[PDB]
Amino acid sequence: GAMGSMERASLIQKAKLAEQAERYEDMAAFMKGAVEKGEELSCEERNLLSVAYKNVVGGQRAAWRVLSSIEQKSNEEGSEEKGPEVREYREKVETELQGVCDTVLGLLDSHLIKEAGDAESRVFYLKMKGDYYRYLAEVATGDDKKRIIDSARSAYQEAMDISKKEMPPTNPIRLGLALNFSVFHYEIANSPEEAISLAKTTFDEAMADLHTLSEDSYKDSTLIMQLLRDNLTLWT
Amino acid sequence: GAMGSMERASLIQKAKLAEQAERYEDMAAFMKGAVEKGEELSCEERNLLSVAYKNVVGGQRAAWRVLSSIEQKSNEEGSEEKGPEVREYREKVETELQGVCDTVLGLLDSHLIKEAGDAESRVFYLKMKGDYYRYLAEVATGDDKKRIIDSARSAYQEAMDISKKEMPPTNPIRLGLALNFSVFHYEIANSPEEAISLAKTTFDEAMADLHTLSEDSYKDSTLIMQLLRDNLTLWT
Amino acid sequence: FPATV
Amino acid sequence: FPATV
Ligand SMILES: *CC(=O)NCC1CCN(C(=O)C2(Nc3ccc(Cl)cc3)CC2)CC1
Ligand SMILES: *CC(=O)NCC1CCN(C(=O)C2(Nc3ccc(Cl)cc3)CC2)CC1
Ligand SMILES: [Mg+2]
Ligand SMILES: [Mg+2]
Ligand SMILES: [Mg+2]
Ligand SMILES: [Mg+2]
Ligand SMILES: [Mg+2]
Ligand SMILES: [Mg+2]
Repeated sequence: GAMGSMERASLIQKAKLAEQAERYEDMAAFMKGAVEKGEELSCEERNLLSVAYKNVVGGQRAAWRVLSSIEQKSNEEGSEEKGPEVREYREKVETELQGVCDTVLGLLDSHLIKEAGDAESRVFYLKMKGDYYRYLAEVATGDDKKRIIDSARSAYQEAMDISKKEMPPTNPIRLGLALNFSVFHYEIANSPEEAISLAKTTFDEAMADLHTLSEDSYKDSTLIMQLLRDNLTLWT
Repeated sequence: GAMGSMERASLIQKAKLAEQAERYEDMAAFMKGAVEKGEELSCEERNLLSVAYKNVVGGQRAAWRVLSSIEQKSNEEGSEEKGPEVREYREKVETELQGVCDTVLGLLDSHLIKEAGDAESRVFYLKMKGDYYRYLAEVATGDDKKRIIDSARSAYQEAMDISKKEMPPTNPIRLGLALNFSVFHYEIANSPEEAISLAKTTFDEAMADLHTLSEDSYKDSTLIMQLLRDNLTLWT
Repeated sequence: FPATV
Repeated sequence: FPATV
């Protein structure tokens, strides 16, 4: 709680400045402080939280993939032994990544999810929970890999169940959840057919509801629908 | 000395991995550890050190400029008072930047410069000293601004004097020093004529010596000559 | 790598 | 902003 002495509003203000400066580690720390004030987050604030950590972990995942590739190549036949350094440094990055994931999951568990009653907030947080378990699953190789995968699945499934009951098929949160759960199926759960079915059905049901929307809502929904299409194109 | 327990060679290996992963903070920490082993650095190692810190401080400078611009706008007539947060966050970034500069200057002073006897090493380190005082000067607004500027000038001037005596006019280190000292003149010392003269003379003397070079040396030298031309174009 | 948001 | 190396 290094941010314990800073006003909630000041933390939010600084998170926005940090975003403008592309200082995503700072942005995440500010938003962690804001969450730890204990008040619920507004929509704008939830998006600041998600953007900050997505950017931090996104960078860690990209670095982890570079290092894992180098490590895999070192373990091929005819590769000269270079010692423990590649594994050590991949492990260092991995540990830092896991730490960030644990931090986010911690904020969600203490106490964002339990206080979130509106569908838009609850689905958003449960999607985040699925996402950060998914990132843990990407690097998991041990006894708990199955349980980590199941934790992601469970969180996404709860979010899906609420979204289908409470939100229109074009709702950007419902769409983004479906996009990410579809990727979970393809990349984590070894279920490409489920991934493809989910993406297709989500796209088609959104298409059918676009007629209800304003120009601005149409823009928001079609943006994510295009991501669904992009993934379908990659996979088929 | 968190890196005190790691082998020099392992730190160098990891700095290279960190570069590949675009983990420049890690790269800099590894290289700091390597310097602190107390042995002189090879050419390749000097370049790893410089690349790491250039990238770290480069990011801090870009963030500082974003925040300083927002702060300047807040102090214009008709700007609504938003409280101390912009200044505080600019100050935070500034302090971190100054810390990095102080770290680099510290490595140079203890004891890279004093052990560097060959022109290529000595000029390279003195150029770095000029560069990190220049970064300090960019953010300086107080009693010591003049002395900081003079520290940059002195370091660059020593490097220039050695480079002119000991290196051919096409030597990439001599060229890069001249490029950066020219920018110092333009941006820090309020001496655009000196900046332009230096860039022009450096370019023209390099042009006249290209005939002596191999294809690969020609590529290296012409790359930096083009940067001199680019700056001349910006300034004229 | 596939798109996520 | 001008070029430096
Ligand atoms: C509070 C709230 O409504 N947040 C969701 C908005 C919806 C629009 N939007 C986007 O399209 C992008 N980001 C996300 C993030 C999460 C989810 Cl579940 C969907 C979309 C920018 C793509 C911003 C956030
Ligand atoms: C040990 C050594 O010779 N280092 C210098 C090399 C020269 C070629 N080079 C470049 O052109 C770039 N970087 C720099 C860095 C510092 C200076 Cl003074 C000049 C050029 C990549 C542009 C790599 C370093
Ligand atoms: Mg308060
Ligand atoms: Mg591990
Ligand atoms: Mg289903
Ligand atoms: Mg040793
Ligand atoms: Mg200050
Ligand atoms: Mg002169």
